Amino acid sequence: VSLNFKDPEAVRALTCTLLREDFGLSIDIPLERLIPTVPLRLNYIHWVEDLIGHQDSDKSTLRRGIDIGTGASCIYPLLGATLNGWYFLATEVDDMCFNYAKKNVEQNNLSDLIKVVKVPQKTLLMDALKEESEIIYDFCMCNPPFFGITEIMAEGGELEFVKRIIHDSLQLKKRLRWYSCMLGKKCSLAPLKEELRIQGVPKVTYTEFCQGRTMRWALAWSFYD
Ligand SMILES: Nc1ncnc2c1ncn2[C@@H]1O[C@H](CSCC[C@H](N)C(=O)O)[C@@H](O)[C@H]1O
Repeated sequence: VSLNFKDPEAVRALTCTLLREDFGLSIDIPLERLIPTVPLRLNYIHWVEDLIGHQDSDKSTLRRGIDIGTGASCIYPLLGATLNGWYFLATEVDDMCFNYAKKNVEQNNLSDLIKVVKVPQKTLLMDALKEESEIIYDFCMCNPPFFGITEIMAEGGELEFVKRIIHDSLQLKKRLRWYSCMLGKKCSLAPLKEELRIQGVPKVTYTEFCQGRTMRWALAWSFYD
């Protein structure tokens, strides 16, 4: 395995070795798809913890969340379910990621806590949660996809993705307690904040995740007063 951390073979080896050593999670992921890095994925898991609230022992419940675009790694549910005993609905549109995510759930014996679903690509939350009338989800989380010489247009597409989540949230309302998404540039934040302000979303928060050279923002919102 390469010693140079610019090489994806080295990043993948480090991520997979970290997950085994610290958590006892063994994952298999293809170099064809985004290789998650663990420290940033953990920051977000902990931020979800802060958002959904600490429970006294007498009102402990199974926490339930939705990870939109779960990846080949199925990283956020594996971590959420392993650290915290959270249940996840985890969605994917990509066949290769779906196959891999399922395999990673099974191989870490977590099929009881994580349900991986392949949705259709024009769908987001509303189709996955349609005629759910029995429980309220505590959260959704999302690390969004980036959809000539200038696909930094790809990076800009994160805005339209989040707006779709905002769109679904406006109909689902209190069916989930906290909607959230990680953002790739701090200049995605101001327009999204203004979009929630003008739709009258009552509760909005945000935070920073820093891993050395790399900086991410996450935004979250709720229709609960
Ligand atoms: N409408 C949609 N519903 C569910 N997943 C989607 C989607 N649109 C794109 N995706 C998936 O979202 C993923 C974003 S990349 C994030 C992967 C993983 N959560 C991680 O943090 O490493 C991709 O695998 C892409 O296939």
